[PDB]
Amino acid sequence: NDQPFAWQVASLSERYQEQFDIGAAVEPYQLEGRQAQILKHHYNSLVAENAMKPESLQPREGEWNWEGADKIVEFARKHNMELRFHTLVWHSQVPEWFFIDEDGNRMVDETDPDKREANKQLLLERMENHIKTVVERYKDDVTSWDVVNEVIDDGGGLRESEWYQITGTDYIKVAFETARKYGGEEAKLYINDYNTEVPSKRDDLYNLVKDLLEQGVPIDGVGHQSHIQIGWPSIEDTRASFEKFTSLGLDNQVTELDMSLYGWPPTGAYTSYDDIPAELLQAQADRYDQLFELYEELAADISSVTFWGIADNHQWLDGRAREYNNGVGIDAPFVFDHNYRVKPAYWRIIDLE
Ligand SMILES: [Ca+2]
Repeated sequence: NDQPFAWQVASLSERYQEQFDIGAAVEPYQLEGRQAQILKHHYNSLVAENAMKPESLQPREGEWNWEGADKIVEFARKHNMELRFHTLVWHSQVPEWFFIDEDGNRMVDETDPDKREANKQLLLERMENHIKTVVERYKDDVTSWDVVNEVIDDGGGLRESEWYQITGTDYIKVAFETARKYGGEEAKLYINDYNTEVPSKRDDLYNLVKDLLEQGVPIDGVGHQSHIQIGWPSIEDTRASFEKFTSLGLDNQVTELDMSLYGWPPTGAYTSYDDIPAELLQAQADRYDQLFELYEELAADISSVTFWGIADNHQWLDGRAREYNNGVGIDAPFVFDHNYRVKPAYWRIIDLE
């Protein structure tokens, strides 16, 4: 017999009901058919893969695009699901209008110090109003806010995005302050990043959050994107990362979990699914077994575990595979395959501890 479909097997969220919520990143067109069936049965938390990015919501000043985001919000509400917000501030694909001064010129080019100070206040003003408008619309349904995303540099220190070039660290402080102001004391505010398991980047995130917390900035938790691989990162470095942020009184959430079949870069990717050798899917299952064993071990310190997709037929790792294999290649990062059939990894995370 073939592996059963995802809608034919025991629920993931139910299995982790006493541990932490189980979430999925979705697009609005996934809220129908088999994917909607899978979400209802297996997940109790949602995040928008793309519909609530800054570029999606306010592509130009005062021009709001709520409809895709509102769908996702309604779906969460009417199925009693938690809802993460991705994301309030992010260097990736930020609408260019944010960093254009009053005359139409680029703030990053400005050389006069007094004018650079004016541009900083203008940008912080635009950021505050973006946050205030979105938080005021969605605070009733959002249960975790990714306030800023990917502000640490892989090379060490802070990422020198336009946000940092123009405002220093002030965009981060003002972002959390504004989300707290309009979200209320009950809003849960997160800083999200990837490779939080790499000790040097972990330590830079820790020292940023520690300094900001000492200055009264309201940060409730750390989001660990957890874009991981079969062989990397180690269970030990993941454990050490969660422990370090818990020691500051912060919550931990796994926010964008997916496990590539390949290393970094994903060279040698398979071209079709049926070419993936069984041994490799089983290596993925063994890795997921260990990872979710660690999550349950640390469950008191993790509120939510979200996968960056539902099933292997829609995910961003395919594009990365093609990038490094001359425009051909697929990946298979989830516990439900491209046909929605359970994978070995599903069986290794549904079973009892
Ligand atoms: Ca297991």
